[PDB]
Amino acid sequence: SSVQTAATSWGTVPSIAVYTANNGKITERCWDGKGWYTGAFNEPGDNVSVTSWLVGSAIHIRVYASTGTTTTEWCWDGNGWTKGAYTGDQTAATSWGTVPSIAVYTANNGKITERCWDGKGWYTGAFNEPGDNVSVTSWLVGSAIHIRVYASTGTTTTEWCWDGNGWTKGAYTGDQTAATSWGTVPSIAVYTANNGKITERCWDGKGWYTGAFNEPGDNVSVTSWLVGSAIHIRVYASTGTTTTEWCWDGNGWTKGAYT
Ligand SMILES: CCN(CC)c1ccc2c(c1)Oc1cc(N(CC)CC)ccc1C2c1ccccc1C(=O)OCCOCCn1cc(CO[C@@H]2O[C@@H](C)[C@@H](O)[C@@H](O)[C@@H]2O)nn1
Ligand SMILES: CCN(CC)c1ccc2c(c1)Oc1cc(N(CC)CC)ccc1C2c1ccccc1C(=O)OCCOCCn1cc(CO[C@@H]2O[C@@H](C)[C@@H](O)[C@@H](O)[C@@H]2O)nn1
Ligand SMILES: CCN(CC)c1ccc2c(c1)Oc1cc(N(CC)CC)ccc1C2c1ccccc1C(=O)OCCOCCn1cc(CO[C@@H]2O[C@@H](C)[C@@H](O)[C@@H](O)[C@@H]2O)nn1
Repeated sequence: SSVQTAATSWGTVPSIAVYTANNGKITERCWDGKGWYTGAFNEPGDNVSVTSWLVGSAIHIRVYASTGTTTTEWCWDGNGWTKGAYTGDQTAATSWGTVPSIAVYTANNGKITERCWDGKGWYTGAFNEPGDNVSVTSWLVGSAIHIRVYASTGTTTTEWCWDGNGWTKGAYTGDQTAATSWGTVPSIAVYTANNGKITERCWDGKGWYTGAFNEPGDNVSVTSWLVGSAIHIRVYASTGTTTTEWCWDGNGWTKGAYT
């Protein structure tokens, strides 16, 4: 019943792009510092995930649009939207490096599996674990990636950790999740939409706890960015066809201009 969203951000402006799947069509809204507007992206799909990276100041966007079991990758490289080489379900994606490496996690029929890009083609990764819902975040430590995948069946969410030596279960404690991370520590915020309500758990480096965020919504996507050492987070909560943007900028959650 709800609409499904995915969101990505970049820069110290920042620019934001929000992709919304509604009745089988994905559309896009965009922020460049002074107001929202309708973006150029428009392609069919029932669920959506997104990641993006910068090479210098040039943004590259990848939108993963799922229908049935088929996911179609869409590519922004500064020159229109074009179909990617990637080959119902629900996806989560993350990327790192200037290469880039991509990893796309697909919840299909209760199992989550992984497809990876490393510059020379798509291949099936080692991640294979139960779940009805997936979200993902990652960070670099210099040049080594660390990945956390949040896998949900029922109301139970299991964190999976990749840290250079195989997957292991993390200590984090079908609902729908979204995740973001920042720093080298790192900090993590995970948001969960369950029975019409979105709540938040957070990692310091030292134990999980419940965050302050609590708003209605059957579907959540998030994005975040750093200005110096201050984190700025945007959470997009959807009920029916309405999406509200809540904003963390260091002092409580303010209502955003998103429409
Ligand atoms: C920093 C500047 N950038 C980055 C934007 C750049 C650099 C080099 C090229 C660039 C662009 O573009 C091309 C384009 C072509 N064409 C255009 C008609 C023919 C295909 C030819 C050479 C260059 C080349 C190129 C020139 C000389 C020698 C080699 C290449 C090359 O690697 O080649 C790059 C393309 O082919 C080989 C490597 N590659 C890159 C990709 C990108 O794939 C997409 O992006 C990935 C991240 C995934 O999402 C994937 O699923 C998706 O399809 N696929 N294959
Ligand atoms: C006091 C300031 N802090 C801040 C956390 C701190 C810093 C370093 C350590 C600290 C604590 O504790 C230990 C403890 C040990 N022991 C004795 C108790 C061995 C059993 C040994 C070395 C240090 C180390 C340590 C010492 C020297 C060199 C490295 C480390 C280290 O790797 O530190 C790594 C950071 O550990 C902090 C606590 N932590 C981190 C995690 C990682 O958790 C995973 O990853 C997270 C991102 C989440 O996804 C989480 O859900 C998931 O399970 N689990 N516990
Ligand atoms: C948080 C406290 N408030 C109340 C609105 C506030 C906020 C911003 C300013 C404020 C005061 O004062 C100034 C003053 C100056 N001057 C003149 C004296 C020079 C020193 C210059 C800038 C600011 C700005 C300013 C800073 C950054 C971006 C825009 C503005 C602005 O002028 O716009 C006012 C904010 O609302 C108008 C529209 N808007 C909103 C945003 C940020 O909003 C959020 O953040 C975005 C990233 C998106 O997520 C968006 O959907 C979400 O609503 N940026 N523009």
